[PDB]
Formats: sequence, structure tokens, C-alpha cells
Amino acid sequence: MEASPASGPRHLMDPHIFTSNFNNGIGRHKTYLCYEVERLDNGTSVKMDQHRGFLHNQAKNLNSGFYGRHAQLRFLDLVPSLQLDPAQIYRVTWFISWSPCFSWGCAGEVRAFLQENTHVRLRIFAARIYDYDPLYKEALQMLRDAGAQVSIMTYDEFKHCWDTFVDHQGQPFQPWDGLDEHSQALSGRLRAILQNQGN
Amino acid sequence: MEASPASGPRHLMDPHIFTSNFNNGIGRHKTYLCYEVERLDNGTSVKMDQHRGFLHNQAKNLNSGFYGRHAQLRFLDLVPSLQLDPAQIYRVTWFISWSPCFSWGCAGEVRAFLQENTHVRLRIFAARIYDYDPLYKEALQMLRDAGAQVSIMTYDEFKHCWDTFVDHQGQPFQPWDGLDEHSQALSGRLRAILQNQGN
DNA sequence: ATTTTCAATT
DNA sequence: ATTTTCAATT
Ligand SMILES: [Zn+2]
Ligand SMILES: [Zn+2]
Repeated sequence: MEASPASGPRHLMDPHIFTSNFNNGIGRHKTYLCYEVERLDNGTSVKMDQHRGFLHNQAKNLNSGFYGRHAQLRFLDLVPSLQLDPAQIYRVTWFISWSPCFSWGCAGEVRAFLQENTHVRLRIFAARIYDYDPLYKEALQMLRDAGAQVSIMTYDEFKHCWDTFVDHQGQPFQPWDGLDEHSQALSGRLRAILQNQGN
Repeated sequence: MEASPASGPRHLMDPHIFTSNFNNGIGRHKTYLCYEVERLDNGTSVKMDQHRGFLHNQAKNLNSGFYGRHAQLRFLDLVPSLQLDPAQIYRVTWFISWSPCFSWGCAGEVRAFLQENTHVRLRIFAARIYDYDPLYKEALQMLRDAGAQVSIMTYDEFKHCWDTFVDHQGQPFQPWDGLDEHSQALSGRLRAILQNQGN
């Protein structure tokens, strides 16, 4: 019986949208970013505060003049709020529909954050391939330089995130047989990007 | 602090979604429902760690067996979970953008729920009143019979609720100049229903 | 004083 | 199997 903590508002994420994004369909222009924080204890992962939530890529607000090209940047401002202790190592993983992105501030701020805080491990799950202009391959190399942690989402991860972020009673998440074929096609691109290391 | 505790899941709704729902436009579905429970203690209001929450129409899916049901029905099942005791008095207030609603089971169950638990005070707030001509008049009369408590929320309540569910720090809510005109409309519409009592 | 959005089948 | 590619105003 897994369920999300009741300490937060019963604002569960619309399950239809969660499955719609991972419906294995083509089309994503405003998905969401899911992130989690864990505290390591002598090599043992411990979820003390356990911070779990999601962010919207759409950044509207002309009155505030706040804009966010990618939800990853918004989460960076959330790290300071948590005030993580540099003397301790925390495992933070980001779940976004697309992993690669173009933006000096994104990779620049993200790379600087890892360099300023090497005691933090950043894991990013690539559900889709965001290529774009040629700088697409270079963008991953610049980000992968500090975030050399890229992995394709798996069924077990989807079920965990579904029950963790989505609370359904008597209605279990039903997996579709398409991750093996989709992971293979996307996996081919993932290895091709790293192959650029040879030349 | 005024901001909701961060120890709970950040799965809170972003200010863009909250502002979009408060758009107060003409349409249907996507209804937003917010509810709050307070525990009275010897005449002293006391709130638990965090039992606040909200529900929405979300998406549909007949193929998955999804049925169109009012969020109020799901909330009623949440009352039992709280295991409220009749020896204590609890103040539960539901915030709905629209007042009109089909008595599929909310009005019918609500009338029975109040009769089964008269030691519970239920307040109903109608942010907007415009959906039907005959059902709307009857809807208020049916709810008024057991929920003879109808009040409108002011801008101050919106600001408190905005930061309550919105995860914004240092970013005050910017209200639009339209509540004053709407207050007169709702005030005139609300008293219009009571005027039927005179004749 | 009123006006506008999101969303849904085969 | 796929050509999808994170932003916004009023
Ligand atoms: Zn980015
Ligand atoms: Zn109803």
C-alpha cells in the first residue's frame, strides 16, 4: 500500500496527464519536471525530510518578469530554499520528458552548481530526445561534462513515480509493452551521443 | 511561516495553474474544488499538521472506465478517513468556483451526512453564480435546507488561499481590479435568492 | 454592472 | 513504431 505523504495538499497530479505524457506519443511543449531529495547516511539512503514534487515548464508572469526556459532552472532556485548542508551528500534526481536543452544559463548555471557543490549528485532521466539545431550534440557534451548521469526511464521507475506522485486506490498503473522497443531506439541515440567522445 | 511547510511534497500547484482557475471565465468541466478542515478545541480553532487539499475534474477516459463524478463525492469518502469523532466539533468549509451542481450524490449525500452528523458545521462559499436558471434556484434551495450557510469570499481570502496552495516565496499575489465589481454582482445575486423567502 | 481560459468521443 | 524537440499574451 504505497501512498504519497499526507503532509502536503491532496493536490495529486492529474493521472490522465501523467499517463498522457508517457502515453508513448509524440508531442511535448510544456510537460513537467519531477524531482526528489534523499539524504545519504554512511552509504545508506535516508529520506528524512523527503522532498517530492513537480514543476511546470510554462513560466507565465509578465508582472513579475520571471521567465523559465526549462523547469530545471526553476528547481535550481529551489535548492537554496532547502539550504542543503555542503558537509552532507544528498542524492537529487530530475525527471523530465526531454533531457537535452539549449541555453547558456541552463547549462551554465547547472554546470556551475555542480562545480560549486561537488558533494551533490545530480541524476537526470531522459524520457524523450530534445535535439534541435546542431548545438544539440554540443549542448549534451557541455551539460554531460558535470552531469555525466543520464539514464532512460524504465517501467519500474514509471510505476514508482506513478504511485509516488499519483495516488490511486484499487486502480494500479498498467504498463504498456513499448518501453523495450522505445528504449532501444532512444538508447541507440544515447550511445551515439557518448560515442562523440572518441571523435 | 505563512508559506505551507516544505517538509511535505512540493507537488503543490504552480501560481500559473492557480491564476488560470481563478480566471473566472465561462465554461464547464475542469471545475476546481478546495476544502479545508479545522479542529475546534474548547472554543479554540486548531489545525492538524496539514489536511488541506483540492480536487478537479481532471481528464476523462471511458475506455479506462472513467465516470463523470463530482469531486464532492470523493471528498465525502475522505471524511471517514479523517475518523472525525461526534464528541468534538469540526469546521469543514468547501470552496467552489461555481455554486450550481447536479444533486447526483453530493446534495443527496450532503443532506444525509448533515442529518447523521449535526455536530458538524459545513460552510459553502460560491465564488461565481451562473450556470442554470431553474437548477440554480433549486440547487440553492436544496443546499440551503441543510447548508443554510452561503457566503462569498473577499480578496483577502483569495490572497491567503493563493499563498496557501501556491509555492511562491517573496512573490506576493497580484490581484486584478475586478473583485469590487464582482462583489456587488455576487452580493446582489446572493441576496436575490434569500428575497424568495419574503415571497 | 458584464466579459475571457483549461478540458472531452470514435 | 516515433520526426516528436521544455518558451508565451491578455
Ligand atoms: Zn535546460
Ligand atoms: Zn455536485
